[PDB]
Formats: sequence, structure tokens, C-alpha cells
Amino acid sequence: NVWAKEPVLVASFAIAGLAVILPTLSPYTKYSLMINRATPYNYPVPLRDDGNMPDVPSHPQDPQGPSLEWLKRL
Amino acid sequence: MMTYIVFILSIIFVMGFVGFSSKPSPIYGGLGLIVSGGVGCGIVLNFGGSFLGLMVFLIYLGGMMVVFGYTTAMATEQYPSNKVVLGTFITGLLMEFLMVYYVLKDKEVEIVFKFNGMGDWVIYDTGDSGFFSEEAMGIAALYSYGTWLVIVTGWSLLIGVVVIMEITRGN
Amino acid sequence: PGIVELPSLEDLKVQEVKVSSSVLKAAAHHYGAQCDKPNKEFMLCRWEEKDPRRCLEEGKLVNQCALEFFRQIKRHCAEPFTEYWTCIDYSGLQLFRRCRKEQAQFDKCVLDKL
Amino acid sequence: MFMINVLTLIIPILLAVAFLTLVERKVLGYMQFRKGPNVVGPYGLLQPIADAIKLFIKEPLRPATSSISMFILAPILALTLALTMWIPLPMPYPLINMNLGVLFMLAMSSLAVYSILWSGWASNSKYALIGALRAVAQTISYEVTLAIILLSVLLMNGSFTLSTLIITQEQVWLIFPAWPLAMMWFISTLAETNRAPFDLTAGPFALFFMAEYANIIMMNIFTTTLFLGAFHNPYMPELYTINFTIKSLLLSITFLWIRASYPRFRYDQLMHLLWKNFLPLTLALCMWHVSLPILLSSIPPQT
Amino acid sequence: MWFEVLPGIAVMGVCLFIPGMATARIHRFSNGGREKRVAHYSYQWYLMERDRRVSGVNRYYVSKGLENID
Amino acid sequence: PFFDVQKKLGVDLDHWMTIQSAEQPHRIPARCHAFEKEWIECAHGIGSIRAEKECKIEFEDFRECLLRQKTMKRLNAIKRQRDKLIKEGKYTPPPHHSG
Amino acid sequence: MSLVYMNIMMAFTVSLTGLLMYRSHLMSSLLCLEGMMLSLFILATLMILNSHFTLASMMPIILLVFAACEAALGLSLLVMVSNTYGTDYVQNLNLLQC
Amino acid sequence: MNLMITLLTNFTLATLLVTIAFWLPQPFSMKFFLVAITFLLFDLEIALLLPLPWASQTTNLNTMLTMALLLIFLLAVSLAYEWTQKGLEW
Amino acid sequence: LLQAEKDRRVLQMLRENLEEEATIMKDVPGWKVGESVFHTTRWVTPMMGELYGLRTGEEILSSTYGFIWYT
Amino acid sequence: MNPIILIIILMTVMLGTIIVMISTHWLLIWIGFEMNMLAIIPIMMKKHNPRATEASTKYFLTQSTASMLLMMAIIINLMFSGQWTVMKLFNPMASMLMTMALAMKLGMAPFHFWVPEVTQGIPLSSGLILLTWQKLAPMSVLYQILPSINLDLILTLSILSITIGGWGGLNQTQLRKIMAYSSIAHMGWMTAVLLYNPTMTLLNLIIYIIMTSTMFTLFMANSTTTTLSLSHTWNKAPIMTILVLITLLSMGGLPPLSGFMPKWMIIQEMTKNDSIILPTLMAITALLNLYFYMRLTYSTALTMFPSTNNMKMKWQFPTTKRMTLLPTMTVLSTMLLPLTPILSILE
Repeated sequence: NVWAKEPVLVASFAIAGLAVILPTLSPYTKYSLMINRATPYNYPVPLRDDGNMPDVPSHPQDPQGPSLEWLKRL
Repeated sequence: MMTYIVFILSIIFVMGFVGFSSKPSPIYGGLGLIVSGGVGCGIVLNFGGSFLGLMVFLIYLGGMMVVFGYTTAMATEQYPSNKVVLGTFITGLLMEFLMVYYVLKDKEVEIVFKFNGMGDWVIYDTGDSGFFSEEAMGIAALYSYGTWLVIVTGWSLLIGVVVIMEITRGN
Repeated sequence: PGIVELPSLEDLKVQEVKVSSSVLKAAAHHYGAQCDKPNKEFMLCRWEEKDPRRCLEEGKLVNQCALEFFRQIKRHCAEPFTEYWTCIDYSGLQLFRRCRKEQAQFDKCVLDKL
Repeated sequence: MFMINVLTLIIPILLAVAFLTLVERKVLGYMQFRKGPNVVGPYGLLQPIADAIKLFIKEPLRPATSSISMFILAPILALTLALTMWIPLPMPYPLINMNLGVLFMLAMSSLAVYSILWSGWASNSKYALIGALRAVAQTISYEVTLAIILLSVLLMNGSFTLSTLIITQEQVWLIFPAWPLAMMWFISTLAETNRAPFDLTAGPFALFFMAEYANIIMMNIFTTTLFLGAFHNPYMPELYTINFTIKSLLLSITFLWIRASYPRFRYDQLMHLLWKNFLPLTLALCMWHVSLPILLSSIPPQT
Repeated sequence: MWFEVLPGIAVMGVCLFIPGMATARIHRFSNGGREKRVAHYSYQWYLMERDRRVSGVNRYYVSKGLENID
Repeated sequence: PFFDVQKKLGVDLDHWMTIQSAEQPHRIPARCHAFEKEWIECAHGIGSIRAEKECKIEFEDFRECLLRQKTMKRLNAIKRQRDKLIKEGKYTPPPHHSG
Repeated sequence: MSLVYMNIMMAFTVSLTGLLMYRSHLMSSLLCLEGMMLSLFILATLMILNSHFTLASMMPIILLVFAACEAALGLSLLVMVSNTYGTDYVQNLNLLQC
Repeated sequence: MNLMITLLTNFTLATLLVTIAFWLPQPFSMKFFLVAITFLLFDLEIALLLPLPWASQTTNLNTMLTMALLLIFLLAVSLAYEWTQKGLEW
Repeated sequence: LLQAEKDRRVLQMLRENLEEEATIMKDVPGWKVGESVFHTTRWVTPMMGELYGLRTGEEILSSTYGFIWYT
Repeated sequence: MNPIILIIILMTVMLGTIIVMISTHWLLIWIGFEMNMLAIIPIMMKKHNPRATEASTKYFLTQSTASMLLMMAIIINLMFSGQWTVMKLFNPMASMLMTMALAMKLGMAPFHFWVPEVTQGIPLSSGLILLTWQKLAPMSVLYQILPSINLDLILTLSILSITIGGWGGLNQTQLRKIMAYSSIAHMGWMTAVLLYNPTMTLLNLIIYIIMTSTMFTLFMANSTTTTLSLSHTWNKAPIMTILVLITLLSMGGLPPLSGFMPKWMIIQEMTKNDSIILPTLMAITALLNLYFYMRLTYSTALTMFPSTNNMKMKWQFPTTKRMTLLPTMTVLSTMLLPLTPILSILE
């Protein structure tokens, strides 16, 4: 109906509507936020030892803290 | 090719501002403002200097004096030096060299300030690990935290569009 | 107002680890793994008390840990570490994906012998 | 060694432009049924050398201008832009590694708009002013669109550094994640260099001509760099230099070949065309290239 | 045919070949077989400055490999 | 009239732009961070007149942090006295790498 | 004190006097207003670069874009003045007298 | 000042070219003005838009997506407004 | 490691500069010898005219403005 | 003009003034003043005469150099103790430039030359909205930035504003120039008490905005630009005459009438400070700025000028002009004498 008169307008509105709506439905924006968060620009500053913390491991080989393992599995 | 090069570019900057504050023909004024903006770009790139002077170079020296010369072309003609313009240029150069001499061979010349007279390598960082050329991530933060600011900025520019078409005979 | 209290040159003379910087980058991961354990004490000293001229003794201690680490990596395997850092060296800014197979060779060396 | 680099970059541009004149005349000649220039020497190379030196010999029309210093000041600006504007474009290792160079590209194109305006003012009477004013308008009509498309095509690349571009175009060419954006970009490069199908209908015509054809070679070099390029092996970069020069040659031939066979546009048709056809579509491609990398979970590793 | 436009194309391509080969040759020649180090960020600049300081010759490309551990 | 819609609706639309020592995007400090923290905590809940005439010590300390006025004055006096005694010619100086 | 600030403020005051006194055309006056604009741009930008005041670096680009659209409104008014007269002179405005 | 050295060499060699090229041989329309301020205001909004690829790396992405789409959508509103109100026609 | 090297280097420049001050200004009246201008006795980072001052050209031009117009 | 476009531009004027009010950042104050300018320019040139063209040109140049001098003062404020807080300043020079920029922006006797010229060649709706909002918006800023001002600035500007807004007005017979001179005099009154107790200044702002709304509403009810037209509107309607009487004398400020309360309370909290010769000089000039009101009254309602016919014709047709809100603002503008303790409604 309008596809014959101004076709570049209709194509622009279609791709604009998907560029607005399409970021809602996603299994990937959570991955976007995780990858964008997990990049250390600054130095990871240590902390004073004992406020009686049964967490936060001392050797960086110890997997007690939250590591990243979804990276190497894409 | 020496240490006081930001100072020298500041002096050529004041030279340009005097050179079109002498009120020439407006195409000579636009030429002088392009020269002044180029050396101001040189100054701000010499203070390091990543993005902002290359940003003003597109806007004023990329899309504002173009429109000024465009409007000088369409509106005025200036169809064919004078003692007034040349006298103001000589008095401006006199003020320039007077301030430069009385600062360089002294401590300070003050309007109301305390200007320590030496080269401006001071002050600067002591070679710290900046790693992102601070202004870059600064203006990168203009979108995350800048909620209200870009909203009122875009709304002001949209209203500027409707203002220009109405004044230039809306619709 | 008041005078500054700056320390002496005889305390401010420790031999640096005068390696170049590209090899220092090329050996950085195992420098952070085995050593750099007592320098988080140094860095916590620095961030709590923001006074260099107060936490410099731990600077001496990280200097000697780095020097001992470089002694240990020099006298044992690898000599292919030399080929590895000159492989990572001249490739502009250092991407680790530039020289990967000799990184694997040096890793197999240090894994097997040490 | 630095001024030696300067001489090896800015001396061969004159040879490049004059041999581009013979290349485009021979290409138009074989698009037609023409040979020539081939009578003057072997295949016509000293014939562009000869007409360049003739036009330097041939006596100028005496001015008959106004503001002789401004008549000096415009073509010197055009040719010094054409000289200064091959610096960060990487033939394999570029002249100055910059944090940002593509905004510098667009700003120098805006300075070329200034030079066209100043030549049109300082040239002659009213009709030359009106024609050059419309030419400045149809040159300034596209630094919206080309800069917008540049922003969209390197939003997939994070940084302005252009060496991250020459890295991250290794797997597939960037012509494939944006073909219509690149095609509209190439139309805007025809608009920046101002050839047919974009109309035109004085002195020095040699320097005007020089600035235009160096602008053409510059925009096609930046076309080849911006969109494609094969793998760069260090300690043998002559491979990348050869492949770069070959694809820039092919795209320059295609550029002149698109000039060769189409009529010029009506001026109001040109403005109507640009605004009401390219500009909503460039915005739509911008917003879709904004919304895509948050959906592919791949923002570029902006160092 | 187009067999004779290819001399003009070849000569103009050689005139486009010289700045790439010359630039890469001078970059590999100005640091003794090394590459000219880039510095976009101040971290790499401080690393390059301590690199040119430790080598003793006040030129960064030499870079004092492993012969001064102890 | 300075209204308080800013505090009543609660959304801090502007308080991040306002001072230094806010949440920078990469957590880097300014040049005079600690001086600002001490001056702001000195003049926080104070009636802006005895805040003017009691925190003046740290205020002038912060001003000469931010501009480094007397510090450059002392450095210029050092270089002028160095210049007049090198014009005198006593002890051609080994402050430049030498002894 | 960073002595460059003295000459930049002096150049500001020179641009301000050039904005105020003008005899022939309004275009040169608006252009010196643009120069005064650029002066404030440059001074604030040099300060924000020197002090490492890194978060609120919105100022140079936002002052730029806003006072540029101010100049756009000024160009529209000057085109209207040149429309309603033969020229755009400072004179021929002797209607609407105080 | 090394790119200033390149700038000086380009400018001086170009002046050598010009001086050898010279000393060896010896009303208006309203519709022009709409395009000027149209370019000016849209180029200012481009000046707003162009630091977007600096900004993609942050931990608050939803607001940046929303306001970036708001800025381009406003630019589209301005273009469609002058399109519907016969702004650039002949 | 770089932080420790930088700390030792800047304390070295501070000790050198204060010894050179205490030699060179022994004739002017007044002049307390090494008092920091600030009131609060805290370690402050100096203004890069106290680290790289009185060096005459080479190291200061490669230090403050070296990276700014290096490439 | 389109009504959608006009309602949107009114919304932008509202938005700019609220951004001037609420924002603790200096940049947003400057943006609010600028957006106020950019929106208020097409409120003028609502017609297409060159009168509005020259008026908006003069207004734009003075308005723009005021905005840029304000930005100069703010960048000097950050040259000194550097933060974007609306507070006490840190410079007599920056405060000096800021008060001069807000005096250019506001309307004040060394910088008042644009006001009668810009009000001569504009429609009355545009004049009403520019007077109300452009005398409203900088007063919030001055109310904020009071504690760091040299009083010589404000007081010389105030005294000179009251005496020049008085001495202009005796010779001008245009209604708009009379209202503009009255505006300069009342802004001098509202500037004078700023460093003493600004509750008086904002209450006087409320009163003067109500008075200006009543005045330009009573001149919207009949397309009149000269006093001869006011005599013809005496002939065609009698209630307009007695309202011109009461409202013009309320501009005059007599004690049974509501315009005396802003003068009297100012003299109260001005003379609890021990300056006395300055109150009596200001109030003698308040006696001075009443004569042009009085001859305006004598033209309209208390003498009877000869009238042209076709008012014979006009008597058939009703007074079918719409009034925005006339009677509420009228009796609020005149009968607000015995509500003296509504001073405390403000702070």
C-alpha cells in the first residue's frame, strides 16, 4: 500500500523499529554486562586480613572467590 | 623549537585576536579567526591534548566559519588600508609587546592576579599510569551518567531547528 | 611552615632489576604467580599509608623477590626464554597472540623442569 | 630519517597525480573506442609530464581579481591539505601512529570546503560566486552523511586508532557486516571528490586539479583501508603493500568507471536525493549498529 | 586493447608502491631491525621511558637483555 | 528561589557533575583529592560564616594545591638567585647529571 | 599560575572590546562574539586538562555546541535584517528611537 | 612538533610550487540559507553523537542504549519535521 | 615493581634537589631551607618543576612534553 | 504561527526557567538562560514588520553578551576554588563580572538602553512574557549568590536604576515605553534590598508580576498604543477607566492600595539597618515615578477627551475580547493592603 510510494522510508522505519524493540528479547545482554564488567582497568586493591572473614581467598590460585569460567567456553 | 612553545603559541593566539579585533572586512575577520582557532588547537593539543582541540577543529574550523563565509557571500558584498583599522592593530600589538616585555624581564604584571613569570611546563603529572588519556573516558562518561544533560541539550537543538524555520518563514 | 623529613641516599640505594621492559612484560604472568605474594603487603602498605618514604622497606623486599625470581629463571630452563622475549619484542605493541607457540614452548619447559 | 620519510611520502604524489591523469584518460579512452595518448612517446607518460610543464610555461591571465593575497591564499591551502593528508593512513606502518585520525580526515575535508569557498569569492564577479556557492553547498551537504557513516562503520571497531581497524579486519572484510552503509559511504566519497555524476557546471588550474586528484587518491586509499585489507605479517610487509596498492588501484579504476557512464544530476535533485533518501537511512543504520553489539555480546575491545 | 593501458597502471602503481616499502624499510632500519614502538597511552610511555633509561646508551631499541640480572 | 525538587523527587540528576571526588568512571583521583575531602568535611554542617573564618587554613592550603602559587614563586626565586650567582660565576653547576 | 592564562584573558578582553566597538557591519561583531566564545572554550579546556578534573569534562564540547546554535540564531537574525533592507549596516536602524 | 615539522615541509614545498608557478612565467536567495543552518544544527548533533564509540565500555549499558536511541530519534524527529513542513523543497 | 622504582627515583630527585638548594641559597637572607609551602604535614606529589627542574632542556623536554608530541 | 509550535515554545520557556531555578550546577544555569533566549526570540517577530526584526536583533546582542559574560565569570570562579556549586564565590572580580552580566541580563540603568527600544516594536503578549520571565529568572540566581557581593555594585546599580527609570518616562507617550521605564524602576527597587533581606525582593517580584499581568491584560482588552486610544476606550467602556485608575495608582504605590506594601516593607527592613538617607532618597524617587502614571490617569478617566465617531458604530458590537485572567489578578493587585502578615508565606 505504501511500499510503492516511499520505499526507503518504510525500510528505515522497519529497521528502526527492530533496532528499538530487538534489544529487549535477548539471551545475550546479560553476557554483555558480565563481559563489560569483568575487565579490570584499575588495580585490584587488597584488604586488611581479619575482620573474621571466612571468604575472599588469599592465594589467587584458590577458587574460593568468584572466578570466570564462562569466558573460555565462549 | 624550545621550551616556551605554549607561550609562543599563546602570543600568536593574541596576535590573531588583535588582527581581527581591528574590525576588517568580515572575510579577513573569518581568516583571522581560523588562524586563531588553529593555534588555539595547537595550544590545547600541547597540553595533552587527545580529543578536545581536534573536536573544536571540526566544529568552528570545520562548520562554523564555513557558514560565516557562506553568509558573508550571500548577504554582504564589501565592494571596493584605513587609518582606524591599522591604528587599532598597531595599538593592540603595542599592548601585546608591552605586556610580554614587562612580564619577561620581571616577576609579574597584574590586572588583579599573581602571574608567576616563567614557562608553563609546570604543572603536569609525574608520568603516572593514566592508560586512557583521561579526557577520552571523561567524555565517554557523558552517556552513562549524563541523563538530564543530553536530554535538555537535544531538546534545545530540536527547538533551535523549529526556531530557525519559523524565523526563516515557517512553514 | 614546617620542614620536610626526607630520608638519606644511603638508604635510597638498592640495585634495580635492570632488565629491559619487553622481557619484563614477557615474563609477567609467572612473576605474578610464584613471586608477588609478599608485595600485596607492600601495596596494602601504600594504599593504607599514602607515604612513599614510609613503606620503602617492602619496596626493597619486592626488589629482592624480583631479582631472586630472575636469578631462578636465568640459571635454569629456559634458554628458549631468550628466543621467546626476542620473539615478542620487535612486533610493535605486544600482542600475546603474536608469539604464542614459543610461549607454549617456554611454558612446557617451566612446567616439566620446575 | 624523519624528513627522509617526509620526502618519500610527499614527493611521489605529483608522479601519482600526473600518472593518474594518464590512467584516467586511457581508461576513458578504452571505455570509448579510443587509443591515445600513445603517439607521444611510449604509451604516453612524458605526455602528462609535457602538458604539466606546458601549463606551468603557459602565461597566466593578468588579474582582474580582487584581494590578490587571498587569491594566493586559497590554492596554497588546498594543496597543503592534499600534502598533509596522507599521514595516519597505514601503508603497513603509518607515518604518525595517532590516538585518533578519522575525525582529523573529516575536519581536513571541511578545510577543503573552505578552500573552494575562498577561491570562489576571490575569483571573479557575481555569477562565479553563485556557482561556487552552490558547489560549496553540495560539498558541505555530505560531511553530515560521510562522518555519520564513518561513525557507524567503526562503532564495530571501538577505537579511532586505525591500527585496531587494520587488525580487526583480518577475518572477514568489513564490507560484509555493512554493505549498504559502505555503498552510501562510497557515494558520499564521490560527493566529497566532486566528479560526475555530481556537477560543476580562475587559476591556478594546475593546483586546483592537483588538490582534486590527490583528494581522489586519498579517499580511495582510505576506502581500501577502512573496509578491507588482507593479513599483515611483520618482517615481510611488502606483501601487504602490494595487496593494498592493488585493491586501491582497482577501486580507483572502478571510481573513474562509475564517472564514465552517467549524466550529471540536477542540483535540486541532488539535494532532494541526499536528504530525503540517504539521511533517514544513515540514521537507521547508525541505530541498528548501536543496538547490534549489545545483542551479539560483543562490544569491541576498546584499548 | 587493454594490454597497453597496463603499462600506465603498472607505472602509477609503482609510484604508489614506493612510500609503503620505503616507510617500512626506514622503520625497520631506524631501530636496528626492530619496529618503531607505539605509545598511545601513558603506561606504554613510562614503560618505554624506563626502557630507554636502563639500557645506558639512551636509545630504547638496544634493551639490555638478561645480562644484568645479578 | 533555590527550590528543592532535586531533593524531594530524590533522583540526583546533577550532583555527580558538581564537585571533584565523585564517582569517576574509571576510579582515578583528581589533583587535590585529600585537600577537598578535608575542606568539605571541615565546612560540611557549618553556618557558612564561621566556616569562612575557621576552615581558612585548609582553604588556603587547598587554593595553593589547586594553583600552586607560592610554590612557583619559590621556584622562580630559586632560579633567579641561581641566575645571579651563575652570572657571578661561582660553582658552574653540577645539578645537570654531573659532579 | 600558568602564565599562559594571562595572555588568554588579555585576548578575551580584546575580543570583548572588539564585540563592543564596531562601525560598519554586524557580521564582524558576531564573528568577534564567536572569537570570545572560542576564548572561553580554550581557557576552560586548558584548566580541565591541567587539573585532571576528569569526570565533568562535558564543559568544552557542550559550551561549544550551545554557543554555536546561539551563533546560528544570530545568523538567522542577520539574514532577516539583510532581507528587510538593502544592506546589513550598523546604520539604517534609525527607526525605533529611544 | 614532529607533525609540525611535516606541516612545515608540506607548506614550504607548496609555497615553492606556487612561487614557481607564478614568478617563472612572468542578489541572493532565502533557500541557500536554510541549507546552511540545517547543516549547522545537524552537524552540532553529530558533534553530540560522535563520542559514542568511546562510551561502549561501561557497567551501565541500558541507560546508554536508551539515551543514544533518544538522541538519534530526536535527530530523526527534527529531520521529519522539516520534511513534513516543506522545509527543503523547490 | 614500577611503583617501587618510581618511589625510589622521586625520593632521589627530592634529596638531590634539597641538597642543591641548601648549597646554592646559603647567601640570601630569610629562606628557610626545605619547608614545604603547605600547612598540613602530608606527603604531596610535587609539581614536576621540583622533580625535573634546573635540568636545562633535554630531560625536561623529553619528560613533560615528550609523550605529548611523541607520535 | 501554529498553536502546537507556540505551546511547545511556551513549554521550553517554562523548562528553561525551571532549570535556572533548580540546578546546582553553573553550566545548567547558563544553559537555562540560553534556552530562555532561543525560545523567547520567536515569541518576538510574531508579526513580520522590521520593528520586531530590529527589536529582536538588539535584544539578541545584549542578551548574548550577557550570557557570555556570565560564562566568563563562572570560568573565573573555576580558575579559583574549583567546583560547580551554587554558593559563595571566591573572587571579587568574578562576582563583579557576574553581577554585571546579570544586570545586563536583567535590565539595569548602565545596561537598560535595550529595554524601551525592544518594547516599542513588539506585540503585547511578547512584551508581557518577556518582562515577566526575564525579570523572574535572574532573581533566583541573585537570591542564590548574594553572600559574596560587594555592595557598591548592587547599590549603585539600584540607585541609578530607580532614578533613570524615573527620569525616563516624563517625555515618552508610548504605553510600552512607560511600562518599560516602570520596569527599570521596580527592578532597581528589587535589586536594592538584595543584601539585606531577600524575602522582600521575592515578595516584590510576586507583586510586580501581578501588576504587569494586570497592566498588559488591560491593554490586551483593547488594541491601544497611545493615550488617545485610551480616551476612545474611555468612551466605549466605563469599567476599564476605573480599573486603569486603580491599577495605575497601585503602580504608583499609595498606602490604601496594594502597591504601597512592597515599598513600605522594604523601608521597614531597610531602616532596621542604619542607612536612612538612602531610604529617603529612594522614596523621593518613588514620589518621582508617579507623575507619568498620574498624567496617564488624567488622560484616561478623570478628564474627558473629545472622541471620534464610529464608536457610535462600535457600541452595537459587544466587548467580546477574551481575557486571560483579568479580575482575580485585578483585585489581588489592588486590595492586598490588609494582608500585611503574608510576608511569611515566602520563606
